[PDB]
Amino acid sequence: MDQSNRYANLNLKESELIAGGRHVLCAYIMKPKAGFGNFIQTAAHFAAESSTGTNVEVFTTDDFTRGVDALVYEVDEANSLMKIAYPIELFDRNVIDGRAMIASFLTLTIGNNQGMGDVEYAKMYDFYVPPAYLKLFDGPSTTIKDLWRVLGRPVINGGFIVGTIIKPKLGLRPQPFANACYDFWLGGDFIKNDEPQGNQVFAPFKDTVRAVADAMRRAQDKTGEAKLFSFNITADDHYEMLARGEFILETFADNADHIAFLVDGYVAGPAAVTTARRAFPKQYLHYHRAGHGAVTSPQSKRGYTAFVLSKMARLQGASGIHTGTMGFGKAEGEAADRAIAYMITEDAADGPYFHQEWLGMNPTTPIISGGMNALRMPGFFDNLGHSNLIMTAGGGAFGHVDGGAAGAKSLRQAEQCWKQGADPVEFAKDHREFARAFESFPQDADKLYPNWRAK
Amino acid sequence: MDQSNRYANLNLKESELIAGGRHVLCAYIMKPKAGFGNFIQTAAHFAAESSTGTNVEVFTTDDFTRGVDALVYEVDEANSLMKIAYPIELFDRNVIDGRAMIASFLTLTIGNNQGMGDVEYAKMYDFYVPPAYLKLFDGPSTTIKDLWRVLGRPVINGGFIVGTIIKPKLGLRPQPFANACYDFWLGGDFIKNDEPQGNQVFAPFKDTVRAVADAMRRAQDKTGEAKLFSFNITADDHYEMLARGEFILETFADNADHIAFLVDGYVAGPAAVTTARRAFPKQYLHYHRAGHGAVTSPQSKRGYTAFVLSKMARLQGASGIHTGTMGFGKAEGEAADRAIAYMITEDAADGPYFHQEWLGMNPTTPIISGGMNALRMPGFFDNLGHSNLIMTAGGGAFGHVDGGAAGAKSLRQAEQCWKQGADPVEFAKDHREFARAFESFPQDADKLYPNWRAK
Amino acid sequence: TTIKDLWRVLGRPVINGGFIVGTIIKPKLGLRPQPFANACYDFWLGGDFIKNDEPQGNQVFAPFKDTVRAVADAMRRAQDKTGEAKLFSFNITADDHYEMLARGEFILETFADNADHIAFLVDGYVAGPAAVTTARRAFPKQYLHYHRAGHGAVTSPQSK
Ligand SMILES: O=C(O)[C@@](O)(COP(=O)(O)O)[C@H](O)[C@H](O)COP(=O)(O)O
Ligand SMILES: O=C(O)[C@@](O)(COP(=O)(O)O)[C@H](O)[C@H](O)COP(=O)(O)O
Ligand SMILES: [Mg+2]
Ligand SMILES: [Mg+2]
Ligand SMILES: [Mg+2]
Repeated sequence: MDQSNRYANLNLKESELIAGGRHVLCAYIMKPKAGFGNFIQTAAHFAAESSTGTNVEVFTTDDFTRGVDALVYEVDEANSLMKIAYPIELFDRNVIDGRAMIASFLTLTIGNNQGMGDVEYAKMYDFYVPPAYLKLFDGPSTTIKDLWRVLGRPVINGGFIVGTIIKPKLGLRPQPFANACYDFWLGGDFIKNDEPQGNQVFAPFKDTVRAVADAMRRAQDKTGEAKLFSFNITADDHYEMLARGEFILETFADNADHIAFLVDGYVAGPAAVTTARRAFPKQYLHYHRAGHGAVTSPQSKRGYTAFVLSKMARLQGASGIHTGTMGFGKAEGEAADRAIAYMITEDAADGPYFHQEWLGMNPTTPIISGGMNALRMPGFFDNLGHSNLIMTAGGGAFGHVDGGAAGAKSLRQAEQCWKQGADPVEFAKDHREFARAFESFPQDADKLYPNWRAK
Repeated sequence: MDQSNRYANLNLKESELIAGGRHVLCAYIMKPKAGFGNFIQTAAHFAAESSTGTNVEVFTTDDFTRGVDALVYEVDEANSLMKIAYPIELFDRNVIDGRAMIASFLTLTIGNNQGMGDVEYAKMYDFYVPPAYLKLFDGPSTTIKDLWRVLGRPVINGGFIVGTIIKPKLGLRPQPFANACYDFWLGGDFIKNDEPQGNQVFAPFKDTVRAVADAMRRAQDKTGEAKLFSFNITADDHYEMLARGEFILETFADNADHIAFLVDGYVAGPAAVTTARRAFPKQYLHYHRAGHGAVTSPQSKRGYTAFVLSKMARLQGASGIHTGTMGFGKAEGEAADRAIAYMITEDAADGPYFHQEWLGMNPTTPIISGGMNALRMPGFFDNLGHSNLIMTAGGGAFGHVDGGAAGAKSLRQAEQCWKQGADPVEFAKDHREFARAFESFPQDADKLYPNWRAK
Repeated sequence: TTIKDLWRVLGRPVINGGFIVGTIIKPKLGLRPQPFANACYDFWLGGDFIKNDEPQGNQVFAPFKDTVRAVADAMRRAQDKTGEAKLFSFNITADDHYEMLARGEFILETFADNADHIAFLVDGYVAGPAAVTTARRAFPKQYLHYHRAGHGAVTSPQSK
């Protein structure tokens, strides 16, 4: 069935659709499967399955329904581009508070359209949210300002937060775990749970939370500096997430504002993210995206990009989200991913297809992680342009030859080097912990700074 | 770094790992990216990033950690096959009730390993859950038996539940919506909300719920038969899901056991599914999988298959899940997908790589939906072998030329034809609503039953 | 929840899993927390299931939380010693619905990875159907053990 006359209107102007403020706009890279309809026919069926229709005519359709159809307004077949306009009335709203839900956005814009038999593939690269819909999202309640304030840093451009992940990923019992925390905190600021750490039989949650709280008090007494921890509170059960969060805040007591809550938002879903955002709005919500690579990888021609994932996370209310190392670490990622960081931190920014005004919605911190170490950091910051962020180096800190404290100091020193505009090899001559990161990761040192041993 | 000596043990026997009952097993189709390590080296790093390690050595590792490492125990590079054994102690458990969480299973087995820079792709095709871990999952609390009991059908092999989806997908205001419900219920059993229908500004939730309750009462009075509705209660906010569910049960009153709750489990996540399973265990939980195609499509070489998604949904507690049309409808799917239906309904079944014993865990109904209609149903049932399920046909019912009631009756008659072993064209001579489905979908009739017009 | 869920925990077939060997901790009242837990451990070296005697709860000489913790320790030690799963049925009966919840929630959290080895005992005849329903609806994944103390006042054939 050809539904192009109903679901396609290529005479609509994007600038008028934006100015109108009545439509969500999505841009997709799509390819029709061979043997079905042409590009516009396939894009029109895609619009129908993403708004008001199905694959056949139904006699219950009225003119009111036709008015809320999603419309294909722009195509570019040689570049596989399809842009659709979604009337904002289509999106579901809470009965309890009239607010928006990202689950409805996902259901319509990247839901059943991902299982179409006549489409080879379709992936969302950008979306535009107008003011009338944007303002109905939670947005972040806590930001990096609240971490800077706890550290005694300026709340405007407070700078780089030196972090790590406790490694091994799993296996440390409660006291060995808190001993590694204490060691890192002698030189660093922030520690996060590795994403799966929680209530394993060999490291029960309550025993680890108590041991970590004791290690925070001892490290603050020893250094005279505030320390931060991001606990994993992810669970299927909403009530388990509440039980974990409430226990941590009570246990940390006068250090309760030093606590961030980590949620595995991609695998547990938006429902888990919203549970922590709404139950604990005064605690920094750390969005961990484990599993995202199944769709965001450039190897995938389906689902949505990491740029789209990150933009949605700001609307959901993440205080920070992992944006990757932009090609400087161990994971998939490119230098151009710096545009993701600007979209989640600025009040106005450009996406690959759509500019976005955030109307004062709070920023989401880019959390940098994945095979980072002291040696790889100057190149990373040169590409991004600032260090007003959190960087967590698990292997980079606990793989440092002189220990966790020296590991932490090598990361502190690497950002000082970049901030001072110094040559890393020349800088290392007067900074031992940074110099010893060359001997800890010699394969990286040989690649990045060829004659480092002679100097 | 080569981690194959630690994370690979190809001398482990799969039959001994199963007999031991101490490991979750996962089977993946993986391809290393060119220029990094070979197959076993890449599989070992993949196991490290999915359990206890990272991409470099860390000095916090102890022998206790090494004992809980995930291990590559079987490879077949010619078929791109990788099998990993996960010690069950790795998986997170609830502090409140000691039960398992699928978010932890997902985080470890298909989490960060999907963003590996040295892997071209990796997709999970099957998993094995031993008794010690299986018994910690919720499993389904309500089944098709409970629906059959409300319908006055036998609770053992009660038969085919004639279903539809209200179409248009969005656009009907509350009374037109309830009028389409009433019309369908004059000849059918079950109606579900189309996945995005909820609380749109043009069809407020409470007005729609009240209008549908009135239509249920009127259809039951007119026909003398029980009628069922599956309402979408999906939301980001846990408290919105509760508010929707509580309002529906109170409104339906003496018809409250005729209500199923629909959750968009793939986009809202396991957290939303668990909210409905634990808050409303006496209401049939309908798992809608909109968006799954981004990873489950055979065009994707990442994430996991629809077989894996369905198997996880039974552990999560879905009373039913959409299993697709197995190549007989409009979506991607194949005849071999009948094995998904057997895995979720039987007490013992074979997956593509692992045999699974369910230890009396309740079955999950296969919900059949996606471009189905009366004409396509006999072929669908011939491939599956039974009709003890719910089939929903939106376009197939509301696209019937004589209306929703005739649409419903054509679906009822199509399964009666299959059950009687009759020839569909000969059967249509004595069954008008079924015969009129040929005239409603003539392109389908021409392909499936060539000289139908002459007879 | 049914006997299937107890058979599954014991490693028995879920269909016709057979006899569950049980006892009641005696004295009916009087054992302090550690003597109570010592009798649990001793029985579990040869048996499967233990239930609270119907009035045992939070007596001043055997506070509930101390007894629950001592029994959880005895369950862990008996399971380690025998290599077999052990079951306990705790009395959570109370006039106050919120007391029943407080008892049940504390037990599941304390037993942790052994939380599916727990049954909840309710004195359904004296506390009434309201107490039975509190346990059934609040803890549907825990075996609900209905104790009928007092029933004999009407059920006895001596009663007409
Ligand atoms: O488990 C890990 O691998 C990490 O803790 C990094 O540890 P290492 O520092 O030792 O590499 C992070 O979870 C990943 O960076 C997540 O990837 P991403 O940030 O892209 O979402
Ligand atoms: O919106 C739709 O497209 C449907 O209502 C089918 O309606 P029609 O009968 O008119 O086609 C279902 O949601 C899809 O089948 C879900 O996909 P799946 O079952 O594969 O999960
Ligand atoms: Mg991690
Ligand atoms: Mg639908
Ligand atoms: Mg007694």
